[PDB]
Amino acid sequence: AHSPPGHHSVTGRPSVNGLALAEYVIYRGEQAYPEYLITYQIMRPE
Amino acid sequence: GTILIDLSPDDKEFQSVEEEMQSTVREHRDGGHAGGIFNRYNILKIQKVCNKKLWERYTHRRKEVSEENHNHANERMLFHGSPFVNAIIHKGFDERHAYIGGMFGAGIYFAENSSKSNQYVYGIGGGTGCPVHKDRSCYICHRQLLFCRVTLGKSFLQFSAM
Ligand SMILES: C[C@@H]1CN(c2cc(F)c3c(c2)N(C)C(=O)C32CCN(c3nc4c(c(=O)[nH]3)CCCN4C)CC2)C[C@H](C)O1
Ligand SMILES: [Zn+2]
Repeated sequence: AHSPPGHHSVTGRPSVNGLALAEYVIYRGEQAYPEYLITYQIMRPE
Repeated sequence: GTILIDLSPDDKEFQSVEEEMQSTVREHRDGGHAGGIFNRYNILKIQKVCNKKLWERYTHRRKEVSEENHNHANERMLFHGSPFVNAIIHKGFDERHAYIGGMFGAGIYFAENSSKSNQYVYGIGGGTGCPVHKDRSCYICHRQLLFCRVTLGKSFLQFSAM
């Protein structure tokens, strides 16, 4: 798809969950660089 | 032409990236269905992704965007989880493989919450969980996220009921 006319990305901002941070959408692969590769496990809550 | 450079946990750059991972975990309204139940990660490895051609491709576009947006690339560092992380690091992002069913249009999605991106490491909605145990909340299997430099430029503000 294409970005909104005159825009380079979309900011998706939660308006219900106040603790949820934003999500972002770009429409050209050239606008992101995969800078860090993070290997991890989720941890079981104590 | 991608090279992965292991960062030492003693290195401030490792500790900085870990802190971004850990500090942006949140609770998810699916109760952990997609990404599992956790408050924190065990970070096993952080590698810098080095690829000259992909970097030049990014900085070239960053410059175009900057010039179209009062000299402001609006560059962020954002998470991205995907089953295709190994392809992304070698081939770069590719909008011909956008997320067709995303809430905000068919594009490439990134998150400020590391735990939101974690919901996609095993597939959409966690898919069927880790390949070995079929457990979306697997505490055993290793996961991988990307922490990406993302040019937003002029960003269309879409408010969502999430
Ligand atoms: C032919 C198909 C391919 N298929 C599949 C699976 C899949 F998991 C994806 C794709 C494809 N494609 C194109 C993708 O883009 C994603 C990966 C990343 N992804 C994402 N979405 C995020 C955030 C984030 O970090 N990563 C955070 C912000 C919020 N958000 C929505 C979206 C889903 C597997 C299936 C069995 O066969
Ligand atoms: Zn597993």
